[PDB]
Amino acid sequence: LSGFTVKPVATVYRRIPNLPDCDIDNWLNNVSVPSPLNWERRIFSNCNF
Amino acid sequence: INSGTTCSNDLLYSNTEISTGVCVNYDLYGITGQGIFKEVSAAYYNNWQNLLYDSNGNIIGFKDFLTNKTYTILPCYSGRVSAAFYQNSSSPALLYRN
Amino acid sequence: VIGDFNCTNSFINDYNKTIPRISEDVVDVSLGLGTYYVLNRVYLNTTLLFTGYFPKSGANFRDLALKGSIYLSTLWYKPPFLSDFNNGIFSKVKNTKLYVNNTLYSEFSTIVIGSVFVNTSYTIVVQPHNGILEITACQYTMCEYPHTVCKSKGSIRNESWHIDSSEPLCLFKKNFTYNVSADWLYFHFYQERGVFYAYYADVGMPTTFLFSLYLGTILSHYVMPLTCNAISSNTDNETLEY
Ligand SMILES: *[C@@H]1O[C@H](CO)[C@@H](O)[C@H](O)[C@H]1NC(C)=O
Ligand SMILES: *[C@@H]1O[C@H](CO)[C@@H](O)[C@H](O)[C@H]1NC(C)=O
Ligand SMILES: *[C@@H]1O[C@H](CO)[C@@H](O)[C@H](O)[C@H]1NC(C)=O
Repeated sequence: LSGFTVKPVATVYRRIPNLPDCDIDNWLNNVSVPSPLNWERRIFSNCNF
Repeated sequence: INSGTTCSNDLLYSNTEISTGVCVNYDLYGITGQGIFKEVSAAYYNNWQNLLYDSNGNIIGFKDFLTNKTYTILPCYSGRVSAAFYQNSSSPALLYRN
Repeated sequence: VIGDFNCTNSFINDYNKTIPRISEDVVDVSLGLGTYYVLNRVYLNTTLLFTGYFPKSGANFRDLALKGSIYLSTLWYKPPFLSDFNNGIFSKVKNTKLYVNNTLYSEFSTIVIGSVFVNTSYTIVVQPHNGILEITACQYTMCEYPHTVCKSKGSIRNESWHIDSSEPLCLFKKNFTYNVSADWLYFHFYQERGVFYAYYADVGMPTTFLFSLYLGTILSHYVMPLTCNAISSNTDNETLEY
């Protein structure tokens, strides 16, 4: 008779990232807090967060 | 928005859990397939090596980069039953081989 | 002529006495030199027939040295020095060991791979940093006369080959380490179906896998001079072999 099979679910996904981490928490938790008059700006580009 | 390369890794990292015993699908480093997984102790994997192949070209083992654990992939069951039926019987006799 | 931006115009001339040399050794793939491992596959006790991009057994090598001190020549940025990247290249680099105050420094030439070398397109740049390579596939703005200054003993030039006020869009950026006390290095660079593959090796062995980039375009060209006022065959005998 016809061969009986099953339908698998809950697949797995693996892939190596090509870009490093943005590391935003490291700069947000800095020991130096600038005054409201300074309001230092930091730009991030080409990273994964 | 919807451009550049600065993306997020939240959707593709929902579960990141590997089962051992059940039949499931897998997309590992671009290789797509389906089968069952089993735990084994392997020490022949190098720093840049993540998959294991054979002479025929199929995948037989791999190693997870998030936990440093090796796994072996085995094909899942796909068989066929034999039905022995008489002339005017009500239900045939079933035989599952092996 | 590679780029479209004027970096500097200090000393530019036309030195017409630079001819590449040809080595005397041949390719020997009997022991394993010249071949490379698969991307991320492992084989145990398997005699495998692999169809790929490999160098021909019994061929000859050619050097692409562009050693300069003060004056930069326009012919160095013109063919045959700027060859065509048709299918792939296998390069062998000599590791120069400089000794300053009883320590070792390693500096060798670099190579930039591109198609039109315009900021509107992508380009792959590798660069050694005291034993650390940095592979970046970005939209760098190349100059007409790129160069590199040796940060080991001292020079008189200013290394400037990319001009960007902000960080451009990059598709890949990664740093790698190797053995600083190595003697020779091997590299493979090829492409197929719009996918670029690169392989590196620091010791004598089959080459290992670095990365695989999906670009979608076709690369047709691929070495900037190394401005250094330290290495010279009068006091410190060191030569650049690529
Ligand atoms: C796996 O091994 C690598 C290299 O030995 C290490 O950097 C990484 O932290 C390890 N990961 C885990 C989860 O142990
Ligand atoms: C690679 O090293 C250079 C300096 O050698 C550094 O500026 C750069 O951020 C590094 N890249 C990564 C991804 O660590
Ligand atoms: C570098 O090479 C030297 C000589 O081959 C060797 O003694 C040393 O252990 C190597 N170091 C590394 C990190 O591979």
